[PDB]
Amino acid sequence: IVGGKVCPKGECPWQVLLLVNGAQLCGGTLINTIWVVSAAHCFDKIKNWRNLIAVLGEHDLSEHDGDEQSRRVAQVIIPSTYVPGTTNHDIALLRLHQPVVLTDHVVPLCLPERTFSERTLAFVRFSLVSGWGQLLDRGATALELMVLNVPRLMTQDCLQQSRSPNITEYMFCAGYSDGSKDSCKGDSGGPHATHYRGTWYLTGIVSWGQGCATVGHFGVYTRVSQYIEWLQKLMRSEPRPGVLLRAPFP
Amino acid sequence: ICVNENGGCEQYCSDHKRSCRCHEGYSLLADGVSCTPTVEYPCGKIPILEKR
Ligand SMILES: COc1cc([C@@H](Nc2ccc(C(=N)N)cc2)C(=O)N[C@H](C(=O)O)c2ccccc2)ccc1OCc1ccccc1
Ligand SMILES: [Ca+2]
Repeated sequence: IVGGKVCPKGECPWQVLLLVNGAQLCGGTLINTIWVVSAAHCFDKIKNWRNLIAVLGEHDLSEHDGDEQSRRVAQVIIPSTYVPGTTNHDIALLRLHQPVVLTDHVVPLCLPERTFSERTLAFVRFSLVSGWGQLLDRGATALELMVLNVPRLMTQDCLQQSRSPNITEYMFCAGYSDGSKDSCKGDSGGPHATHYRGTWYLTGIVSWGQGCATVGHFGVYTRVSQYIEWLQKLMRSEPRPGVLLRAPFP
Repeated sequence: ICVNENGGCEQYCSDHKRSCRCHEGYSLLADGVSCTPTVEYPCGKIPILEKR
């Protein structure tokens, strides 16, 4: 995250850190006690699918304070329409091996109904994006969780206001074209969270961009509203042997 | 009704007449629009801020 601030400990309680062999991979969003939403592209280069870990209640990567809860990722569900090495349909639904325990430091973000998200949440201008990604393009990643308020743009406005991939109906832009504030690659998979009448909801996933905080560009986010039914159906399904599952979309 | 100002609902809205609904872990108040938590850790609320 570029141009943001430290998320005060406990104020981003749905933030997930994904690790592959102990190394930072991506962020994600807790949406109930066993399910995490992330970006499909986080899994493009997975060597061993059995070594994926999700950490909840994380804040400062340099220390253990006892609020952290680690779980193995038992299933990574990716829509049929996602093609590795490309941008469209950039979403993954992760099943944890055991539920996390909700605490002051570990709380799910609400996955909104599609209509509410499209009719109401889509018009809330500012939303929060967060993660332990780069503090500067080509710079070191953050040790403490960072958070950034970014405004959303209608796609035609985003294109008009921008100086490579197509921005599809499965995406939206948010951020600033002046190069001051953005999420970055190390924030991939993390939440874009939208407040409405006292409650916060999942509206986007950190997906892609031309560098980060690049003048003349905005961050691009997966438009979660397109996936609500797909997610809800999968969350009702029985687990299947093997970690990766490709599931039909729609 | 639901497309205009969320049909007045705090959370979810269905056209039928209009019915507001609340996420799991909340219940709808007698005003027919407001949602109140029914559990200790409802989604989308930040406990340390809810405390103050
Ligand atoms: C998914 O997709 C993608 C992604 C990326 C990134 N991310 C991001 C960025 C930015 C941002 C902002 N700015 N906000 C966010 C996020 C990232 O993630 N990166 C990484 C590497 O490189 O390795 C990856 C990729 C892909 C797959 C896997 C992994 C990068 C890139 C891409 O795509 C491609 C392109 C885009 C744009 C321009 C050009 C190209
Ligand atoms: Ca820690």
